[PDB]
Amino acid sequence: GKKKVCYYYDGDIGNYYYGQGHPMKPHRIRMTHNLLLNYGLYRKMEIYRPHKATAEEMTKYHSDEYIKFLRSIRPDNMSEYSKQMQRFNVGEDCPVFDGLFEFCQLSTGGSVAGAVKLNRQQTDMAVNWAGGLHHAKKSEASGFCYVNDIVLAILELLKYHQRVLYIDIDIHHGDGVEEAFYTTDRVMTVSFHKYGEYFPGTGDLRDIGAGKGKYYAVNFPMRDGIDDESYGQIFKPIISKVMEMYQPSAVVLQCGADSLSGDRLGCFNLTVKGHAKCVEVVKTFNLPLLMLGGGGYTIRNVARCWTYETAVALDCEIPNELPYNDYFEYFGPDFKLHISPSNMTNQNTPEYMEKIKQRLFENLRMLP
Ligand SMILES: CCN1CCC2(CC1)C[C@@H]2C(=O)N[C@@H](CCCCCC(O)(O)CC)c1ncc(-c2cc3ccccc3nc2OC)[nH]1
Ligand SMILES: [Ca+2]
Ligand SMILES: [Ca+2]
Ligand SMILES: [Zn+2]
Repeated sequence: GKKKVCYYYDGDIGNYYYGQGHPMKPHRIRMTHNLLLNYGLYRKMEIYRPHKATAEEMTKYHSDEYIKFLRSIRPDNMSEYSKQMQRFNVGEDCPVFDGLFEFCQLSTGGSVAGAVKLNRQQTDMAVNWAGGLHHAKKSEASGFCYVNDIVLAILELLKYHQRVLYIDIDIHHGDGVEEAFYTTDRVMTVSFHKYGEYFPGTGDLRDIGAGKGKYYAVNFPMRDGIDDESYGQIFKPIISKVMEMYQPSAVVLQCGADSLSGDRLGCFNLTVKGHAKCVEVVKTFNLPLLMLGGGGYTIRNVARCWTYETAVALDCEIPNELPYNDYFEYFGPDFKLHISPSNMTNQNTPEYMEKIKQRLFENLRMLP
């Protein structure tokens, strides 16, 4: 039936700025919030302001030296940290910006707070659109990500859950999360992503885990132009098989919106309905679920996507006509919620999709 949804948001999140020209725009989190408020979706959710996660909470995964660096570095003292910036991959993709550490604290605080709420059985779903920063590593920033809020939230869920399933629908491979749990069977990581001449370069079909983690990492490599029809016919069968074999007791779903048609950095062709069908499929299993953000670089479409996915979490139907809102002009020329796919060629032939699905099913047969 209908579930209790807790949503985490800090009104300051939209003010963090990665710098002129940088595609990562935290303002998209504020556009999402404002749109979902104007649709009246606040009447049905418990809205919480995340605490600022401490350096200590972050060191449950990250190294002490890396977190000390993130808490110390600022644009005014950068010149004194040239050595550490190289060591921790702070540069063009992961710049130093005013309030960087506070941004990490809010992104992380929402994911960890959501995981605690799920552990206490005080909610069915917890949503943190400011989270999902899946590339961050133990001692290195990567791909616009500094602190891996996902890994920290999963470690929190592991306090009460024997098996946690992580699903990632961002266009980029979820490498930081896969690496963190690569040698354990207590987390199964499943990533659907563009593979081939594309960041971060990992996530081959043949990367299946190591040691006790062998068969607990699943990668579905895709080519440009995947559409709703194609994605939908592999997502539900793969997730249904993973559910059957792995029997997780909690799920974390990274909802990166850069897999939508028209994304500034992505090359896929999903609509908001096609992307949200993944949330519908996962929600159907009736397991404690943490829904997180991630990529998404055409910000009007990110706000549409995450607003519609919050309505899906709530089992609330919302009209296609957008309500007036603080960013109404960003949604022209149509002012509608749903988007149309482009005419781009889908390079993922139906035979390729079936063949990769079959190779993943062979690996899933290897689970106990
Ligand atoms: C130009 C910097 N250069 C660095 C070296 C490089 C090439 C790009 C090898 C690495 C790379 O390909 N990085 C990826 C990370 C992608 C991370 C996705 C994150 C998520 O999964 O969605 C989770 C949240 C990359 N692609 C696009 C950019 C990019 C960075 C910029 C920074 C400042 C200004 C403009 C910029 N414009 C950009 O695009 C137009 N970066
Ligand atoms: Ca992915
Ligand atoms: Ca694993
Ligand atoms: Zn991405």
